Amino acid sequence: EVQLQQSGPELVKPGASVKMSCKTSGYTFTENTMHWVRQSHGKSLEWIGGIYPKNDDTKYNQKFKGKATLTVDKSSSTACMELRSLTSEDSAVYYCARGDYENYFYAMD
Amino acid sequence: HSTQETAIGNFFSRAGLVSIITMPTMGTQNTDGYANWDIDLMGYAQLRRKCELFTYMRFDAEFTFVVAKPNGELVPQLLQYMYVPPGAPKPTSRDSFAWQTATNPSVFVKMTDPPAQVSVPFMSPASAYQWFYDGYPTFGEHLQANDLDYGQCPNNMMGTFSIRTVGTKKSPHSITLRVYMRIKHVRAWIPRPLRNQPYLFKTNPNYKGNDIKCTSTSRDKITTL
Amino acid sequence: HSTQETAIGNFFSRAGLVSIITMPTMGTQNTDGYANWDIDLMGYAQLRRKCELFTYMRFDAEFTFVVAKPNGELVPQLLQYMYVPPGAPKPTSRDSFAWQTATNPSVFVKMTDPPAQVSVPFMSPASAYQWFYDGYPTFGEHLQANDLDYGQCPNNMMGTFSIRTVGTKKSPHSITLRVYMRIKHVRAWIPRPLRNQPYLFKTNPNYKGNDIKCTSTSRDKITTL
Amino acid sequence: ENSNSASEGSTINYTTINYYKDAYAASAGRQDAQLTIGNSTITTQEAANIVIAYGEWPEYCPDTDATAVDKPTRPDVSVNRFFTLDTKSWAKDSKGWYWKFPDVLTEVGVFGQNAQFHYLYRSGFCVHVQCNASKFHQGALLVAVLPEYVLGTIAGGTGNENSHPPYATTQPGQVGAVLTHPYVLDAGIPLSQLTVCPHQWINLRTNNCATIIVPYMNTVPFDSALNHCNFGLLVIPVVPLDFNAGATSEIPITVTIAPMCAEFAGLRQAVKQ
Amino acid sequence: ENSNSASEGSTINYTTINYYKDAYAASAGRQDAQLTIGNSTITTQEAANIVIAYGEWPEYCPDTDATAVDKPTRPDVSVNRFFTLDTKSWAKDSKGWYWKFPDVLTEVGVFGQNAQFHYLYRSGFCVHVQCNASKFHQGALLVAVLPEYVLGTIAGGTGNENSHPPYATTQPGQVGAVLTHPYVLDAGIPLSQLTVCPHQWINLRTNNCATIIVPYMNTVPFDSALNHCNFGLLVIPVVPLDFNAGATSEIPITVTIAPMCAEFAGLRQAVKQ
Amino acid sequence: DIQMTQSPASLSVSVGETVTITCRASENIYSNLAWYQQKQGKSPQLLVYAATNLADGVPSRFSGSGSGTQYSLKINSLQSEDFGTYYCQQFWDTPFTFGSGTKLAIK
Amino acid sequence: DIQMTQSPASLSVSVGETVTITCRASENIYSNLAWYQQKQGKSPQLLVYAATNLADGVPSRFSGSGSGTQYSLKINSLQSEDFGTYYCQQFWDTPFTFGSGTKLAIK
Amino acid sequence: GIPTELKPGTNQFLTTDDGVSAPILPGFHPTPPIHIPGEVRNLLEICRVETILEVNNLKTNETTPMQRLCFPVSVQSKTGELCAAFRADPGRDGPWQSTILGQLCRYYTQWSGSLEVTFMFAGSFMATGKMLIAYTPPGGSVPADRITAMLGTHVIWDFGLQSSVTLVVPWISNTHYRAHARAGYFDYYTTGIITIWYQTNYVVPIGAPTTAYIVALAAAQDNFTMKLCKDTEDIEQTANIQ
Amino acid sequence: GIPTELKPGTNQFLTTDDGVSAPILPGFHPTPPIHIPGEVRNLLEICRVETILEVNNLKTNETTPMQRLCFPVSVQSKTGELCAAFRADPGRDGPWQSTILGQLCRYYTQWSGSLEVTFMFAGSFMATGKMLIAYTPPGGSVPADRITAMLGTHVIWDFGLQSSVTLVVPWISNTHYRAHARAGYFDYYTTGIITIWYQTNYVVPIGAPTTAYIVALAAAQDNFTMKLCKDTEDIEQTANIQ
Amino acid sequence: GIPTELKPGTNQFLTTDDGVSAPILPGFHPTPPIHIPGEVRNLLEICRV
Amino acid sequence: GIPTELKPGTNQFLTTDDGVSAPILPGFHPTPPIHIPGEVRNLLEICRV
Ligand SMILES: CCCCCCCCCCCCC/C=C/[C@H](O)[C@H](N)CO
Ligand SMILES: CCCCCCCCCCCCC/C=C/[C@H](O)[C@H](N)CO
Repeated sequence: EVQLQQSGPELVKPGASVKMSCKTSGYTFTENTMHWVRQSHGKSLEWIGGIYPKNDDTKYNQKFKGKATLTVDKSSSTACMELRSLTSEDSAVYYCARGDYENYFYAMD
Repeated sequence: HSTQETAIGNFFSRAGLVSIITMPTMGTQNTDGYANWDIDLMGYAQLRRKCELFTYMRFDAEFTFVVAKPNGELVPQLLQYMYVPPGAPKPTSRDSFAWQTATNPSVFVKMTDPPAQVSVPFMSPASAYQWFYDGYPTFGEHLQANDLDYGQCPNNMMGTFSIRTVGTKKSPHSITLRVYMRIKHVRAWIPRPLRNQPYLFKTNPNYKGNDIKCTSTSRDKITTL
Repeated sequence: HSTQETAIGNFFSRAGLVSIITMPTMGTQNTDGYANWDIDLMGYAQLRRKCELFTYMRFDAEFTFVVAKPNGELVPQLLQYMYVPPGAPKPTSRDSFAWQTATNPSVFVKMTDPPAQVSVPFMSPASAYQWFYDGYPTFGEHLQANDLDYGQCPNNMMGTFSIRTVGTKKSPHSITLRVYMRIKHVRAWIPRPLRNQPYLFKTNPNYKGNDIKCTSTSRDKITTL
Repeated sequence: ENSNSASEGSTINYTTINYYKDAYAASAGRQDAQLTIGNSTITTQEAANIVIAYGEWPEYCPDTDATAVDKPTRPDVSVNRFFTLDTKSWAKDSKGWYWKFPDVLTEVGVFGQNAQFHYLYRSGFCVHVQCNASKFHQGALLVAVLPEYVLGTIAGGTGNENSHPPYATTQPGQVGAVLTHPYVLDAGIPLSQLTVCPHQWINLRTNNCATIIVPYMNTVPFDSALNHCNFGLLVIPVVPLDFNAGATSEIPITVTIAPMCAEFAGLRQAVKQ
Repeated sequence: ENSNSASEGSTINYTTINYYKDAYAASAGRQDAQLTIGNSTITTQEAANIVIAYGEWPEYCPDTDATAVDKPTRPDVSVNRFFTLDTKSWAKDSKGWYWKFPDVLTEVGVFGQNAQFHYLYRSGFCVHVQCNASKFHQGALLVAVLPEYVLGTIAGGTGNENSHPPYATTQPGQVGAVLTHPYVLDAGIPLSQLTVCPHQWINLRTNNCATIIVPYMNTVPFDSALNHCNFGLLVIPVVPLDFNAGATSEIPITVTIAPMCAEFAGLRQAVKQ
Repeated sequence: DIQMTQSPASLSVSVGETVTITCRASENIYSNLAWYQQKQGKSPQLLVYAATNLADGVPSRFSGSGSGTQYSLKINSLQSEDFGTYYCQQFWDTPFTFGSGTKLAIK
Repeated sequence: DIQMTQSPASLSVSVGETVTITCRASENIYSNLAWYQQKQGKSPQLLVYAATNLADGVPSRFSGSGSGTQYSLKINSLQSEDFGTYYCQQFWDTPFTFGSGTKLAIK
Repeated sequence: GIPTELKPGTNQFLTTDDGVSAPILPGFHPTPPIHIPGEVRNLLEICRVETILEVNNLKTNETTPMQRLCFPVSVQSKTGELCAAFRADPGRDGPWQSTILGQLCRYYTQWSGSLEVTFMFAGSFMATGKMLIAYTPPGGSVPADRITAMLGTHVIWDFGLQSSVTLVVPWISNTHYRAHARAGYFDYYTTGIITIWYQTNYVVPIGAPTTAYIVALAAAQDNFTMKLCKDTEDIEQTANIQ
Repeated sequence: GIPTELKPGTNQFLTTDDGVSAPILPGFHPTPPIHIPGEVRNLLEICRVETILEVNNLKTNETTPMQRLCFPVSVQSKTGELCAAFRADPGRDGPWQSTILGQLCRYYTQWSGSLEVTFMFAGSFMATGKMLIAYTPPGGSVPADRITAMLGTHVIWDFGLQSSVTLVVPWISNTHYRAHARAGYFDYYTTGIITIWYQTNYVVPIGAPTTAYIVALAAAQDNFTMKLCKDTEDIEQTANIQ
Repeated sequence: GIPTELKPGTNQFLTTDDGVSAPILPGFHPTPPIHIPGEVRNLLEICRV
Repeated sequence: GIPTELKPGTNQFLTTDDGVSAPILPGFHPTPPIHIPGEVRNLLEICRV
């Protein structure tokens, strides 16, 4: 009933930038927050940051605050994050999952 | 028949609600236990329509801080409330260095503690406050992007409020704060007509063009009552 | 245009955070319900950079003791806070004899009790405090093992703080204490240039050699703004 | 005890209790001819009593209120004189007109070129509204002076859109501008109460002219001429002119204003806007 | 009520409320020629006005401020005279030099042997900086006097290592030492603000000499000469000397200092360090 | 920043036995727990949230419980499709932190 | 105004299985819950009120439980006459608000 | 220390009560004040200014609000026709809400004093006529004809001579003060009824317009007073100001 | 005992408030004070000392910070070339952060007074030339050429005669006090722009260096005042001091 | 501040006790009184009828 | 009654602070003192032996 489709795998040389995209449907896009999660090896997970897609509301992890940005287009539904100054250990699979109504808590379904 | 009630001292000596600061545990805006609030008197209608009667005003303020949970209950939680003058550091978290209050005034109050009062002097760099400022405080060409700068008096920005739950960890209780203002030692100049239209924004007197309301109440014929 | 604000009295009359004493139930450092704290003003940056403006200073202090749990909650727990002058017994436990306070000043305060204030005079054996002491207080040959003694003024060691939960048994609540200082009746001598580099240690002004920061903010060309 | 309170400048003393060293922390307390010629100019406007705004004549800046170290310039003759602005035309569908001061005179005369070369500004003004009609016409005008007249928008009419007035609306110039909502004065404030400010009624069966002497009203002794507009001038007909066919259909309105006691400071390079 | 407060020594009185018997528990309160010759020495340094540090001439210890019961020694002639220390050499890559007082004179003359035999110490100093260059050279020096000048380290450059300056760095002697980071003065404090302390500029197109009369500055009337160093002397070029090829490449700098009003107490056996 | 540690790291168990995995927080959240199941090369899926209530589409064999800091997850009875790594989350303070993971194999 | 959301929206289950439906409130009422059963073209009927106590004429197969905000309704064991939409109510503050509804079909 | 016992009223916050609080910034001094024209030390100076009263307020004028400030006067076939009638209570819903006195009498409950209502003739110079302007003490309805409106306090005012008239509503009351009258039970404070009658007629020559507009103006006298400060009915906040 | 009622503000701790506390050590007496040179009873005595202003601040000077205290002066092919320009607001990020006045204007928000900027020529004795030193009131940009920089308040200063010049920035303000100007909305407090122009040229004989360095120095006058004490932006503690 | 110790009888409300309370409406003035016949300053004047 | 606000330092017990407490036995009088040799009014008289 709720589908989230991301972009395809991307390869880039160190030092450049990259921008992903997360498109959803099945629910009102402005009423639910979205978060980003990175999975490094083997099972290790981290929390990038959330976004509230009304106008803008942003919360970054203190470690990733400078290495990641979060933008949201409210017309066409998408969630895009941009990374600056990539390096060797920044290569990981990235997740995007919806949050709770008017809340950053109540872990992503 | 004494005129003392009609004096501007007794008319502004009432206390009223300037702003409401909310600091919940779960939510969107402030989840971290700290809330920054920019100083504005225009948030609420009743106290605003008194101050807009006049143009220039010179007064000293007395604030009262009423802390409670949003349902009215009170719990023994410690709180800090500090005043950040313009150009000081604004705390990015509740553990930051800006709370060391080595200069900026701060207050240590509990919830069961009776409310806190402080006397604030007249700090404006001009001789009096002006809520109506006609002009552009900038220079150079004025485009439509910087048009928001109209009616913005740089002399009226007095700082930023700040409040936090005192501690390293997070408190389970959600607090809401209601700040009040009592205008005292007031002087006034150049009275203006009162506003009959509903308020829309804080910074500028915009009125809904389709909602224009006749001040007087209509009747059938002018020869009857 | 009065100069009263720029006086050294009103500049040091603000109150700020000297130290934070933590006394948890579970952990490493203090698990036993007593915490000894050596007296130092150098722990925190804001109050330190004011005192390092000058060289010699003569003042009386007023301390305020804010007790709360690390999450901000308050519980009805009784506490004792005593001052140990240099050379007195330091308590090794909370049941020891040093707490009989037959001489040393002590304070009996609760958590719900409003904070405790005490006036501390100028007890230094010299005429004024000196935060910058150039020399070796010892005698004889100075090797690299005793090199730590550089910049250590024996006149600036005023005692050791001590605090405990009052009782024979252990309390389930973890307490944290924030001590504040208000400098009053202050005199000053020999002003010095302020420190633009970040602080590193408490006892000596070490600066990170690779982190050297230009005081002014850089720009592109000196002929443009 | 030195007085740091906010009432210290007043000459009225109050009985107030204070438990501290700062007086602003105390309580509220119990309370206890003619032939007008600017330099070389003449008008005909009659007669006798004219309105002085707030009972104060325009004067220079007292030495107690001036913080500027530099010595201001006082071009008495070249600055202060009657300046006739552009004429309007009254119509049966007309609404009103508003001028901003000192916007209109920045492009005109020596007064305009000194306001460009100088940073600060202080002056008083003299406003003369001019309207002529025969004894067969009828109508009424309301000429008011509103210190710090803001221009509010309609917020798109739904009220949910944030809109600000453009630069051409807030800086009209000597050509003025027309009001689209005279009842709220485009400020959200009623026209019925407009007479609280200094006003004169122009009634076509009584007087053909109006004169308002406006002092300098600001929170600061000197102000910038380009950025900050002090007060507006509103000419709003309350009663529409009505004339039978065959009479003169075009009834003009002329605004002739003059500065009074203009002081300029902070000489610099020419700055237009 | 006897005054036990910390302000009792000042001559200024305040209005302060006190609810107790101890005055330190009260509130803050509202506030209300020449030819200089030491004994037998002469310099040429010109001219007229020279800098007295903090507007006080070196004098003896008043009887009110001295707690020592013993009678101090005052070797007027043998102690107080110009002492010429080792000369330096200015280079285009040079940074600065710092001397500690009274470190330099402990090994020199009668003043050095009395500081060894005696425990306490008090004196004033007179600093003379000497530099010579032709009219074709250019440059500027900054000669400052910093009371209680600490020497900070670089903490290894990572900042996580605790490092203290060695004995040779903090006790240079008459040979001085060079600064590796003039911008922070190796104290973590800026050079731009160094002029807050007593200073004189040596500019090669104006004056070839500098003189600073330094009084005795300490929290105690008498101090130990071996352990405690009072103030430092910083000569840091702000503007590098630049000269075209063919001129004199070696420009020396000479420091000639003299004690003033030296009192010694606590006679004992000889102690080197 | 609150950290969480799970035990054990790798739990090998056959089909039909009860499995109890734990999650411990440095501070007492009381309100917040989320257990995840990530198969091999697949996206995570939520199982039990708020330390007790099971989410939608989750079978009734999973019962979580706990209070204060220490929490637990009990699986009875284990089936053949339940193998995979498990995680635990806090909602309480930013940043939201995850456990180290627990691999569940077949004995 | 307090709002409530139920999950899931449509739950398809055969006869003889346990069904757990949930109701969540934005604010903590503690005292007030009402579950309804509305058949097709019929008027609603009260099942369990006060989040625990079952009403009159309701069979014993329905056991409601909950506390604070999050609430639940458990049906064991499902019969053939129990299909229909379910609702949840608050008594706490005006206006009284209802859930979005949960359709229960046969698998 | 000093023995003391607390009394009821401890730990209460009364908004109107005048206390003494602690200063936030010791050693502070304000910006030195200057002379700003038009200082208002009391609100009664504002209530004495003359602002436009709206006698014509109808349900057909809401689309064009500017028609609300003036009421017409025309030549009549019958003599003695009633032109305008309205109540004299300033703090009551009606014509008096457009007056600065009316908006400042909303902040105060009780009011006592003599008011003044000024009229202004905007017609032509060749227009001549006289109209009767009357005030009826409470207890009656609108007078049916002019012969019943003469028995009050009336003034005769001529167009061709004076272009303005000042009617002074006397203070007639059974109480020293008066509260704001409204429908139902509080109407016992009703002030009266102010009517305007054609006495002779409105006479116009050839070429001048046959219609005319009169603007109403209202203010207060020297003895007008107010008391018992109060919230106001007019301003309404239904939503947060953004 | 004595009847008493508590008022709001009870049991609050205001850091800035001046109270009276209890003595810890009765019968105590301080160490008797002595005379220490250089006593500072007010901070404005410190703001009046003359400290090095950094006019040359670039992104290429961060590796060698000593190059930041002086800016070069050389012989020019074209006459009237601009040398240095910077803003005059002391409490603003820029050249003024190296001044003891700048670091003490961070602790205070509002400031009013006339400043002074002194220049010192470190070149040779045979170097001759004159340069124009100007101050432009707010509202303009950096003057494009010298013909627009003469219209301000300027001083003409000669190298071969005087080795130092004192430029007094007058106080020109629309307010009695002034806050600290910055980007965006608060820039309405902008003080001005201080420029230095070659008037004639820098003339050097045979054998003397063709380059020269000028050191900038800044201080405050007698009437300089400050108020509204405040936290400072410069000092940053991101971690515990060990 | 001023040292003070509370005594029993704190925080009690005695209905008959004569205290001092806070005014609700500052700057207020009553309606000026007039002469009404038959004023009773003491109840014993009534008991004598 | 008299308006009063409490300040920090309320309800604290400082051992060294000199207060005023309530008498346990009203109307009491001590045993009249006599002359005992060797009275010590200050401890420095002891340090000099
Ligand atoms: C520790 C307590 C915080 C003290 C804060 C004091 C600053 C506020 C004093 C009163 C502010 C003036 C009244 C407000 C008027 C309008 O909102 C301003 N013109 C805003 O533009
Ligand atoms: C019962 C309360 C405890 C009272 C403790 C009083 C002793 C502390 C008084 C103030 C200490 C002087 C300020 C500190 C300066 C620096 O830290 C010292 N130079 C340390 O070397």
